[PDB]
This record gives sequence, C-alpha cells and structure tokens, in this order.
Amino acid sequence: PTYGVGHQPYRVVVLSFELLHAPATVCGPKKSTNLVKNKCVNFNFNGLK
Amino acid sequence: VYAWNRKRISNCVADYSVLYNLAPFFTFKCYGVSPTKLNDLCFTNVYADS
Amino acid sequence: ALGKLQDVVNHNAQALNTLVKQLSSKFGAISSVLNDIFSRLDPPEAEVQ
Amino acid sequence: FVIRGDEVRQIAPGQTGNIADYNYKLPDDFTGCVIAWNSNKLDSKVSGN
Ligand SMILES: *[C@@H]1O[C@H](CO)[C@@H](O[C@@H]2O[C@H](CO)[C@@H](O)[C@H](O)[C@H]2NC(C)=O)[C@H](O)[C@H]1NC(C)=O
Repeated sequence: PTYGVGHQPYRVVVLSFELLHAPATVCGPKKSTNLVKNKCVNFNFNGLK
Repeated sequence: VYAWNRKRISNCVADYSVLYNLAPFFTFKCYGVSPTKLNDLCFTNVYADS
Repeated sequence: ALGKLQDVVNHNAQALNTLVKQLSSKFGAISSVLNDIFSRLDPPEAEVQ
Repeated sequence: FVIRGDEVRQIAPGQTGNIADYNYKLPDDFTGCVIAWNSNKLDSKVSGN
C-alpha cells in the first residue's frame, strides 16, 4: 500500500475480436425485421450495409 | 502475467454498456475499431486475456 | 489477315477489364469496401481512409 | 455547468451517455474549448448538496 502509484498493481484484460465475419456468432444487441424480395431496399445482413 | 489465461466467449449476446459504466477508470484505448460502434458489429470469435 | 481490326477491339476490351479489376486494390486502407469501413471505424479516421 | 467527475468525458463531440444524451449535447461541428476543474472544496456539503 505504501508503494508509489507507478508500482501499484493493475488488472489488464485484452479482448481480441475476429472481424473476418465468416460464421458470425457473437452478434451484438439489435432487432430483426422481415425479408422482402424484388425490391430495392436497405439491407443489413450481419452488420453489412 | 507469464502464465496468462484465455477464456473463449462464443454463442451469446454482448453488452458493452456495462463495461462502459461500472468500471471507474478503465482506459479502454482500442485498436482497429471504434469503441462507440462495438454494439452493431458481428464477430467470428471473441477471446479474453487476463 | 484481318488482325488490324481485331487488335482495336482487344485493346479496348482489355483496358475496360483492367479498369474494372483495379477496384480490388486496398490502396493502403483497411478494406476496399466502403460500407464496412464506415461502419467499422470512427469518423475522424474515416475521412483519411 | 456542474457535473460529476466520471461523466466529464460525456461533454465532448462523438461520445454518448446520460449527461451527453439528455443534459448537454455538443454539435458534430464544434469550434471551441472546454475548461473543467475540481470543486470539492467549494460545492460539497457534509450533509449533501
Ligand atoms: C462486477 O461488479 C458487480 C459485482 O460486484 C456487478 O456490477 C453491478 O451491476 C449492477 C447492475 O445494475 C449495478 O447496480 C451495481 O452497482 C454494479 N456494482 C458494481 C460494484 O459495479 C457486476 O456483476 C460486474 N460488473 C462489471 C462491469 O463487470
């Protein structure tokens, strides 16, 4: 406890994503609408504009 | 630090707002992706180090 | 012996093909696709990318 | 205005949060400077402010 702030212990957590999005499995929070065909629309399949 | 551990996070729904809020001072400087847009994206595999 | 007429068509088609194929180069950015590079990155660096 | 220490980040372009979303919001195109300081010696009550 008497050590300086420089030598105080720190907890480090490192996250490593894989944005090559081949299977996609850990998709974040959102909500899914229906699918319509043969109409120029804005699609968002798996986070792709 | 020399024997560092890995935990596989898969098949779940992430929520990064909790990490945003409840951690008092947590640096969070990130590489290759904007932190504020981590909610929309989809990830192949997420691994955790400690 | 009608090679002179064929070379013009070959040159034009080949040039158009290489112009189309040139879209694949990343030019040193993260990705060659626009939608992901807007969605995956924070706008201040999106400008230079 | 006066806020707590944790949400001093929320007063900045491009960041979100309860204070940023609801109390004070900066525009995307901003030309100015922000000044903040601790006011624990000045605005803090033993019973509570
Ligand atoms: C780790 O910290 C605590 C467990 O002790 C939890 O966070 C709590 O989350 C609830 C949710 O509403 C809050 O009301 C509490 O104030 C939080 N407590 C603390 C100490 O932050 C949770 O299990 C974990 N949180 C994180 C961010 O890992």
